[PDB]
Amino acid sequence: SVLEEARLRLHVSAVPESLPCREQEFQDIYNFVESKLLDHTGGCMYISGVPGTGKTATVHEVIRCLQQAAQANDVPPFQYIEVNGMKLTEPHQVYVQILQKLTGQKATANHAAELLAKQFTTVLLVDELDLLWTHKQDIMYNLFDWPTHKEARLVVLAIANTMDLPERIMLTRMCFQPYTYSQLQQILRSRLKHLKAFEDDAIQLVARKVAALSGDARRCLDICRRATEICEFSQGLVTIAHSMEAVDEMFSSSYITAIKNSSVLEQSFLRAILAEFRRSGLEEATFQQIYSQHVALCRMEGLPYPTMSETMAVCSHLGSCRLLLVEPSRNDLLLRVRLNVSQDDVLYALKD
Amino acid sequence: LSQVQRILRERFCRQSPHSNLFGVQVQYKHLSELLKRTALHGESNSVLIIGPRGSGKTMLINHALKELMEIEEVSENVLQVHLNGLLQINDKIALKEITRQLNLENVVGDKVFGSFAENLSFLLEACPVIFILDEFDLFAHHKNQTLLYNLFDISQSAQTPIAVIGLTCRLDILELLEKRVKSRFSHRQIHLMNSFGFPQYVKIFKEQLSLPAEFPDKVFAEKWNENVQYLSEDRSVQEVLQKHFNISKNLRSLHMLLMLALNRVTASHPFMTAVDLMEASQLCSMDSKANIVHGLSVLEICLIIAMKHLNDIYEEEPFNFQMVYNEFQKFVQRKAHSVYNFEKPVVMKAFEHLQQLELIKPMERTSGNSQREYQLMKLLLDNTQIMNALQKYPNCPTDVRQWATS
Amino acid sequence: TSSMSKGCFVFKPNSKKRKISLPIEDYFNKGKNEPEDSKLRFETYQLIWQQMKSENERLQEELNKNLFDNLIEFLQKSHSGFQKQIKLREIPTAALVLGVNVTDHDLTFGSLTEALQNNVTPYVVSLQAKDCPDMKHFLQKLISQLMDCCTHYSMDSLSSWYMTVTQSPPVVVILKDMESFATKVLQDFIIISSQHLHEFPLILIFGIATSPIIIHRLLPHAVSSLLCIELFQCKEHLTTVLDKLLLTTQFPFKINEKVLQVLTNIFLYHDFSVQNFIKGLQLSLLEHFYSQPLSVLCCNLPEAKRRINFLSNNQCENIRRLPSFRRYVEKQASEKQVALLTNERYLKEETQLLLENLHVYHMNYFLVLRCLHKFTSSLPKYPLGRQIRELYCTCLEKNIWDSEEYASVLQLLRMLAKDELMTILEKCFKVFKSYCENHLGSTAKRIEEFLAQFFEVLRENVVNFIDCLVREYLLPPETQPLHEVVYFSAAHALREHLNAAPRIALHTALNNPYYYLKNEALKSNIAPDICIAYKLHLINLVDWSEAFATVVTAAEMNEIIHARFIRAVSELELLGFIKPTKQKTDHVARLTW
Amino acid sequence: DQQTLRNLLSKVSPSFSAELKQLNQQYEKLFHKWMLQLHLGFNIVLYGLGSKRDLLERFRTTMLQDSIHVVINGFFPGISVKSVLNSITEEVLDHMGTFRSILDQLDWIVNKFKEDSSLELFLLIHNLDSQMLRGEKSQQIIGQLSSLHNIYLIASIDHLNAPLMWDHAKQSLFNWLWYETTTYSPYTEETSYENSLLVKQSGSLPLSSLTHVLRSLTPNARGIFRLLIKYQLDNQDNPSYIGLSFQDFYQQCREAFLVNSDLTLRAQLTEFRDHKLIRTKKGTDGVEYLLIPVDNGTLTDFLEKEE
Amino acid sequence: ENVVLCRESQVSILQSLFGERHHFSFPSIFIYGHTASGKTYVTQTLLKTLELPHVFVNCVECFTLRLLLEQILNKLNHLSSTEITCETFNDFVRLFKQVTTAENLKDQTVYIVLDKAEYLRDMEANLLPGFLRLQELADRNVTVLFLSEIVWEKFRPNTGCFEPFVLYFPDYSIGNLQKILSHDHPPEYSADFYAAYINILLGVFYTVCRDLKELRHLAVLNFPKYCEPVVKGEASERDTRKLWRNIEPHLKKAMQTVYLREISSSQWEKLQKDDYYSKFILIAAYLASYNPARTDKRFFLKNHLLGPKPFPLDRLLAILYSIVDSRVAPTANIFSQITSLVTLQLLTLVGHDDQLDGPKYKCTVSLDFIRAIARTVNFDIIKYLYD
Ligand SMILES: [Mg+2]
Ligand SMILES: [Mg+2]
Ligand SMILES: [Mg+2]
Repeated sequence: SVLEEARLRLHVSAVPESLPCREQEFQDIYNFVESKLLDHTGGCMYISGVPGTGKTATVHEVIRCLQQAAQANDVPPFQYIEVNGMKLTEPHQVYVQILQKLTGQKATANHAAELLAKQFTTVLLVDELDLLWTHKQDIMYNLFDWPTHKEARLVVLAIANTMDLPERIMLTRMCFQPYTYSQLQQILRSRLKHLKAFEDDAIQLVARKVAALSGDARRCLDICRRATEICEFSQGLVTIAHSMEAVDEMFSSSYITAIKNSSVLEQSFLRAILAEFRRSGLEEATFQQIYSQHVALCRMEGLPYPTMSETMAVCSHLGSCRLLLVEPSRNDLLLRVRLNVSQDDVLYALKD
Repeated sequence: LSQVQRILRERFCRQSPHSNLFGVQVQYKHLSELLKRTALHGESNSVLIIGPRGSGKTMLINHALKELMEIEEVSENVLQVHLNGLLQINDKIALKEITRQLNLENVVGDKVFGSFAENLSFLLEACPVIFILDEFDLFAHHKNQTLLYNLFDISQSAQTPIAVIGLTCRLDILELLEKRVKSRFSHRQIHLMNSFGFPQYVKIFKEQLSLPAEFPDKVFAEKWNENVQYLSEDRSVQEVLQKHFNISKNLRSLHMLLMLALNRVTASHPFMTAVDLMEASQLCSMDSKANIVHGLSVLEICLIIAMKHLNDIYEEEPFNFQMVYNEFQKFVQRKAHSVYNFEKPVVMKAFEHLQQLELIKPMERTSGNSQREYQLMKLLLDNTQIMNALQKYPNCPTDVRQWATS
Repeated sequence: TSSMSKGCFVFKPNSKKRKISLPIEDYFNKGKNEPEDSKLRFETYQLIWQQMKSENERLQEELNKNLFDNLIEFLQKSHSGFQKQIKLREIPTAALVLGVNVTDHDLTFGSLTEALQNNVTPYVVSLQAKDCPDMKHFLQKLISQLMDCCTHYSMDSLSSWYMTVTQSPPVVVILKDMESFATKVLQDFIIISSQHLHEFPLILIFGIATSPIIIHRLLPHAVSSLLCIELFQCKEHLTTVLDKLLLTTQFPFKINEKVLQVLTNIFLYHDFSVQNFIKGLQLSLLEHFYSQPLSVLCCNLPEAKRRINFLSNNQCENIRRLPSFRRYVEKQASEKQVALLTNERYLKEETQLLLENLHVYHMNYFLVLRCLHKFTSSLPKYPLGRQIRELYCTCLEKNIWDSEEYASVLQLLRMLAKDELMTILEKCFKVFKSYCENHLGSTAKRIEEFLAQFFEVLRENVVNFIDCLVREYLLPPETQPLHEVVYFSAAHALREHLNAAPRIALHTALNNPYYYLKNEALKSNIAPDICIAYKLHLINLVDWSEAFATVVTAAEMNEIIHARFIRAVSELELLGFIKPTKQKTDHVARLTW
Repeated sequence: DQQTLRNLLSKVSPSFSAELKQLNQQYEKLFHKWMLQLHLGFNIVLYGLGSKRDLLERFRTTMLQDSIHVVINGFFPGISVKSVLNSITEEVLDHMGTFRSILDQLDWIVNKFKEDSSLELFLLIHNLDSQMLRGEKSQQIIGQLSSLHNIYLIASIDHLNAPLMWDHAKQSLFNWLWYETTTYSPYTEETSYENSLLVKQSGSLPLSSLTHVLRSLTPNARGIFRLLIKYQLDNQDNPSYIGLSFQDFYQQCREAFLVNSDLTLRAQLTEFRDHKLIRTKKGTDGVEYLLIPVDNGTLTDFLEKEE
Repeated sequence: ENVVLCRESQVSILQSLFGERHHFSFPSIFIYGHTASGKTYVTQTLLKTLELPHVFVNCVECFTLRLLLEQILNKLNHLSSTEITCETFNDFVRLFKQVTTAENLKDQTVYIVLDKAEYLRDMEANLLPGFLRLQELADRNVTVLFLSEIVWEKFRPNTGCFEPFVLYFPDYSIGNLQKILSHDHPPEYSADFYAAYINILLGVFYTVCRDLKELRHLAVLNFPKYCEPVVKGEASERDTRKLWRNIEPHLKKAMQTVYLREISSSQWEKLQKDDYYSKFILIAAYLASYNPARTDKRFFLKNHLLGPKPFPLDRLLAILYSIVDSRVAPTANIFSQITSLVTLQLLTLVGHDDQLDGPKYKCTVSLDFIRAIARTVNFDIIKYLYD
């Protein structure tokens, strides 16, 4: 049909061969690698940024176009090694993984460290540097200082989420920036070239909202494909109402509607909490005072007189679903109770 | 009869697939066509089903997988793996279960992989696969949440179609995730609040204990459905139904209430009665603490009245054994002249009996650092429970009540 | 050597290969009086202290085995309940309270292990609180010792071992340090073992160092109701060791009243310790053999009398100068003074007759005292004393009839029933039978017809019989001549060696330096710098600095009177008098006396 | 005044010189009597007003020449019982090695003296009431040393109320015999004059003054200073990367339930700086050090003995 | 052999909920009760009576998870008929699905009874939710029983669980206790005589004790005392007044001695078959600790609530010289004797600031212990503590 191809292009696994809006970073990283692969010298680079920036696809484009150059006899041929930091069980296994990738030998962690030491053309990539932290803090310090040698002839590209880690460790620094309005609009238009499946104002509203909150492309493609599903329900063209339903489906906090659908005694429990705060003025309170106000509230409403075990079941039911913040229940009648949500959200939920 | 007990005990306790779904039409509709996109096509999606305890999450997922499983082509080439948050508490327990339940344990054998992701990638390459994660919130309390990343990454990036469905009681589930696993997680939320009122709940009560139409003896089923039709409009049933609806809107409490009602039907009493449901509701709503206070001795009650007067005069300040004993001595020496003039270590043993049952707690628990006396304790009862349980005591003397009022 | 910036400088005799050391007798002797006398007396000292040490070790061994016997019999009674289906039986425990000290508890429990291993069980084990923090370690070590006496081990795994080897004896667990165990481990071990006791019998030995209330504090009533407790346990040890050391005629040396009055007043006042009573006697027997050269005679009579025959003239002169002998010779007849002092051969031969007169006074004294103990303990009021050590002090101090104490003792003993006297004389006859070689064999006969008589006239005789016995035989030992060769009375020297007092001594030197600096320094100002700072104190530092200056100059530019004041404050602070405070520059008076 | 100025000012002379002179030979007479009692299983500790250092020094010249004897300076600020047992094991005994615990060292020494009586050791202690040897564990080790027959001991006490350390069980170990030696020799060697009224202070703080200034303190402040000690100790293994950081210190202290606000930590650092405990090197281009200059082995000894 | 008395409604409810073998029952029933109301007895006799294949496992025995799971697995394996080892809850459930498919166990309700279940909530966090949902996880018609002393509201973890039907066993009344005790009767006398003894024993011990086990143990020990008037001949079976007059003082004395377990039962049955300065230091420390410092000069020279108050040693020696009417020298031994009492735990040093110049001691001893020592040396503590 029409929207089936829209879902095929909008799915995130269909990465384009050329990503729009990050051409200067591709050129910068390409010239950085080209200046050191040609002369057989080594260095190091640190990249970071929020997870919605597009670092993996861009570095894959850089690596790919270097194999395209290397097959054309432009640059000296190089072996590619890759490790991802998140995907390993214990942090020492990066050494033995590079050892398996480079030569046929397999060993333990410290023996891999020693053979890496005695051995040190290749281009290493280390994504997700954050989990190689130890209290000994040896691993990343190795990962920077091995290429700074004559025998190394290798380059290391490090990727993370916070630019304030290389200092604590005690290097060229690049920064992937959060996305704006126009770049997100251009990439949504670039994935939708030869298809008349959307009117442009839906793209406008979704791009403006995701640039308002976070600025990630994964949110963009998820909201737009969910709106494509919403268009599949209402049977075309995806109007503004479908995207407006999608965004307050997947971005709104459902705490107030969780309050509103509950039973009478749970809302009376929250009334007892707010009435006790208005009598006191603090932000935490014992179960005894909430129970004391709740007996008076149940007397005034006309509900039958509640026992401590029944209201305790009520309080445990709220505490399981994190609408309150409560201690483990092994002590009783002296649970200090505090809200997780603001007071005005609760007062808006109970007025209707 | 035997068969009505068999079918209704299959309905309530071992919660069984029954075709009726209540007020979840939009949610079941969306989840069902989404599973058909993942089933017939190569689309890969991720949803957490979010709702409180006992609101029908396992029912929804089992009904949807069964109704999907009826279709032949998805029946041939879909393998299911069910994981619960209570069994697998480590990334290794989880890995072992996923390699076992796909029946590639002979395929793996002695092979050693570099990484967790290499293991899962070698596993899945030997066809759509559906993953179901009961109790998703305890996978957010591991060391690194490596399982959650290695599920969402292969869902979102890998060509192998993966469906990941989550079940969770914590409403703040997008606040315990790390930022990166949040970034690859599509925020598709399906909310099963108990979105129904009291007449709908009366219809639930009517429908849930009505025999099916595949029962062999038809006339007994007709008379039984007419009987529960009659009990649906009875006001005595609706008063306890209104009370237990006021406590909660969960249907598992209704299942327990109906099971405690069904327990009292025999061949001697062939049809249910309103007083049966009244007895079941009285059995469910007993209060524990006053019941424990009912089973105490007279000296125990005198200690608790003395400790109540300590918490009324010395207002939220802790206490030890000796102040309690001097208050009790003040009761015996003037009011109960010569009555209950017990010695010191018997009152000590009665105090230790109270501690044993955990009605009195230490504010600071330091075992052996100080002796038994001069150690600060707090009362774990309300005054109104003490008055209520004292009014229901089997043989309570006049003077202990006269002290209890004054 | 000793002043450099480290705290361990050790001299070794290197570069001189002469490792021959100094003799111990060369360190003991120091004078030119008699050397060979001083090297035979200390072989005598060594032999007597070997006899003392052997006598003490045996005394204690008897008392120890006596206690273990009471434990063995109890262990056979409670297993009879297992011999006769758990019927909710309890676990027997025995509370074996030892002494205050912990160092000898290794030897006490070592003797208990071999006592139980022969009599009750072939399986007995001991457990330690150091190596049992939790139940998993506690149950790990317990199966390791039972298996040697013959993997997540359990109490169920314990009982399967019991049917492996028995296919009847109990197993005994010795908790030697019950106070040191954790509270959680002891509560859990009782409950797990009580449910499986009918196929695994249990008997527990607890080591209670403190008062036995410590069972209740660690173990609550909910857990201690599953156990049946029995208690198993100074003054009785003291009167035992006095009678088999001092009162025996077996051993030659004695001690005086004031040596004894020191050694009893340290025991029953401060600490009920029999071991420092031995510490007193090893000093008291020491200073006798060193100070007096004629201590070589203090032996058994065959060895003593041969030593008189071979003596130096100086040592014979020392016998001539014995103050007991000077009063012997003055009352002696007019021909006999010139016989002894001029002739060393007459002087020697007089001694063996005097030494044997002295030695038979050792045998006639105590058998009267043991007999007099039997009348006095049978008396109800206990006037002179209730124990053998209280009669011995009050008789040796002065003649007891010379005091008015014995007059009331005779008055009470005169009026008694016949069966009481028949009870006493049965005891009094077997005391005579207990000790042979009697030189009061005549009085051994006389009480036997007094026994054979069994009314007002006849019971007056036997009361007068013991009354005439105490006049004839019991006398203070100073009356007999040549007593000092076997006696030692250095009272205040013995007092100064043990219970000395520093807080008198530091207070003494500061207030009155005229005691120890006899150069007319004080009669009721001319004082050293340490003392001046003390008396003026009995307080800000600058007023104390000024008033120190007017005193030291009244006895006399000056800057040293503040420099003297700096040392007099600083040494007074190393001592526990002054501690700096924040109200003034300083304000402290913690001596307060 | 200065401490070095007071050591240089040594021109004073004793007034009663001849009167105090006769109080050396009088107590020199009792040397052989002391030798006779000690050799047979006793111990002697001397109680008096002035310093007994010169009397025991005269005792070691006149009597203890042809013997294997060791002298302990308890008045030395760096003294410990582990030091004296290691000294005996390495110098008196010919063993060369390291031992797991000092209780096993006490057991090894006792076991060695059971098998052989040919060794005799004269154990000389100039002061036993000094701050470092006051603990009941230390004198428990000493009492288990003292009870044997091949070990002979001499000691002194100075404090007004000295025997609050040894009890009935401990004086069963120590076979005390007591003697009056109340000379008026001044405590020239034993008064180190540190932390006195004299304002002059020399070098880093020794162990005793460090414990004395840190025990009269808030326990949260003690925890803060122990955090500083362990952090400087884990940095001082190598001369590079030494240096704490105020912001890192605030992060580490606020990670615990120790401090609420940064101004309270500023008050803490000024409270340490008034006693010259912290050395503030903040503002340095490399790192804002904020380290402590106390000797690191003394710091390990303080942290291991703080409770 | 086994009879249960005054448990008729609860037994009927249990057998109604258990139903037939092929029926499906609850996943969890939780039972709370008092310290002895036949929580173990009723369910264990009732699972022996109907022949339901069941495993009875104590939790206090199983202080680790591995012991608990291997114990339940081996007991159910013996019910089927080498050794079964599982380390995790996952392998427990997998091998439980492996083992229960035997021919006897296919279509009946398997029971796992866990008594003393209050030691599970300290074990791990994931174990109690693991057993509360066992029917849904394993799918093999399995019912789980919980026996405890603590109410269910103290058992809930933070994240909520499958709620059981909570079940209550009532306390025994005086009539029910009388009827239980008068069943296992002594054959050599009449039952009415033994019932009169149970009646007078409940007339003595009901006010303090409602517990079954202690009351039966007291009846067992004090029965040989009761039957001596009829053996000797002064009384007979019908003279109830003489028996009560003879026996009341014995049981009134037995509460202070036997019930507190000061004197053990063996010595009680054997008795019925057989018919210096440390004293003053411990006065000085207790007068220092329990007395304010501002009143020190009035009592010596011329509360018991809230615990002790620490005192200095300078005050301690100042007290000690004022009571003892003699010249007492501050020797080696008297300072050596104070530090013996701290080794006996009668006194305690507080603060640990310094050793010799730390005066801070604390007096951990009761009032009555001092009053016995003071009577020995004939001294009045009452005049000196307070007015
Ligand atoms: Mg990435
Ligand atoms: Mg579920
Ligand atoms: Mg039980």
